[PDB]
Amino acid sequence: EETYTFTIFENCRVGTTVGQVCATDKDEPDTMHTRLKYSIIGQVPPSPTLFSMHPTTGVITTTSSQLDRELIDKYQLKIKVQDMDGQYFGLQTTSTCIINIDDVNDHLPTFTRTSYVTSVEENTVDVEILRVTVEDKDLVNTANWRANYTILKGNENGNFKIVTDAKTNEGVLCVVKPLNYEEKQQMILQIGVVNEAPFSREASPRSAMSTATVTVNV
Amino acid sequence: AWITAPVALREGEDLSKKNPIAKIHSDLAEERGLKITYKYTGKGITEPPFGIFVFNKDTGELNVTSILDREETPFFLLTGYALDARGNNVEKPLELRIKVLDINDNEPVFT
Repeated sequence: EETYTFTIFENCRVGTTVGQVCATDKDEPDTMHTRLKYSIIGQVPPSPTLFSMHPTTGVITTTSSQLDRELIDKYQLKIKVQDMDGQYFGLQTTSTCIINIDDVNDHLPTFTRTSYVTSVEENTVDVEILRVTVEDKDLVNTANWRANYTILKGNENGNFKIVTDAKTNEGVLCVVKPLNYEEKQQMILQIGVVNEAPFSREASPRSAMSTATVTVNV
Repeated sequence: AWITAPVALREGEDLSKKNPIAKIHSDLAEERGLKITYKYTGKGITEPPFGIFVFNKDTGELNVTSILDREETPFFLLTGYALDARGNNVEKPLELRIKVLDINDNEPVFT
């Protein structure tokens, strides 16, 4: 190819494979002047070195300690292939490799506040009672930055729903089935937020999930 | 070279309780103002048998992946190394040697 293009995850282990580059010669084979030798000849950013390439098969693997989507998203390298085993009078040819970085769900939805107090009238539906919000440092609009909420406590007979207002990821709490002041005057609640995306390293079950305390007055 | 002491591993048991069974360490910050990266090679890691030992490039800690037998794999020879944060020579290398420790699990056989 004129230009090779690959895509790797962020914050995966060093030594991960990028992709392979492939070239050929039309001289007589098993000679020296067909013996191929491949290389990186430059990076953006210029230093330090983040990738390495296999000299006799053209396979690129990662050599930095980290490649992190939430700071850098792309790396364009200049690459070359030489015959003669890379002896000084072999013939050589320059080309380009683009590496992309792909966002994993490494970051959490993060509160600026975790306790909240509200009131509502009895008998009422289609009224909202509490909004909550989050940052997530994953990339906008992706499944990794999108939000989902849950009512964890205090909704015994089904008065409450939580839904997401997408444009800011704001979790909107509403009464779906009415209260009755002639049964209860106060209740205490818990909610929670997590991504639409899965999480790793045993985070799925609760530790990806963040919670807020709620009180509702009738 | 020198007859430096081995790290030991006993037959047929799950050897991942000792991991990391060795480590390299060095630092560069106060004499040179740099940070570090570490490497191994040798039998188990770049000569056969393959995939026996593994180490993180940031840390220098070495693990063993396999259940072993001195009746199959009597001794292992590695060398650690360390380089600076651009790839430079900084510190002398050394060897590291591993043995299999042997218990009576087998009966004598003719030649």
